Amino acid sequence: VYADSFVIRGNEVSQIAPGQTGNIADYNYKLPDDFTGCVIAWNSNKLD
Amino acid sequence: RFASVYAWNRKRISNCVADYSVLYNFAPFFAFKCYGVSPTKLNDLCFTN
Repeated sequence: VYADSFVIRGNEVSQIAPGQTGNIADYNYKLPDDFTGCVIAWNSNKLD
Repeated sequence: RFASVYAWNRKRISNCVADYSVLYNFAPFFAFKCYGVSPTKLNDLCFTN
C-alpha cells in the first residue's frame, strides 16, 4: 500500500486520474493506467 | 479580434515546416484535446490539409 499525498488547486482534482493530460499531469504526478488504488480528495480551507 | 461563433473564421494552411514548439508557449490551456492524434506524438506525422 502506497500512500501519496499533496495539495492541489480547486479546479485540478479532475486531473488526478489514470491517462490524462494537463499542466499538473504532464511532469508533476503521472498516474499510470495500471492503477488499482483510490483517489481521495477533499476541500481543505482554513487549515491551509 | 476573433469573429463570433455564428460566422467563424476559417483558414486553409499551405505547405510549410510546422514547428509545434510554438503553440505551447501561449497559455495555461484550459482545454487541449486532440482526437485523431496525440499531442506528445504531433511532430512526426505530416497531414496534407
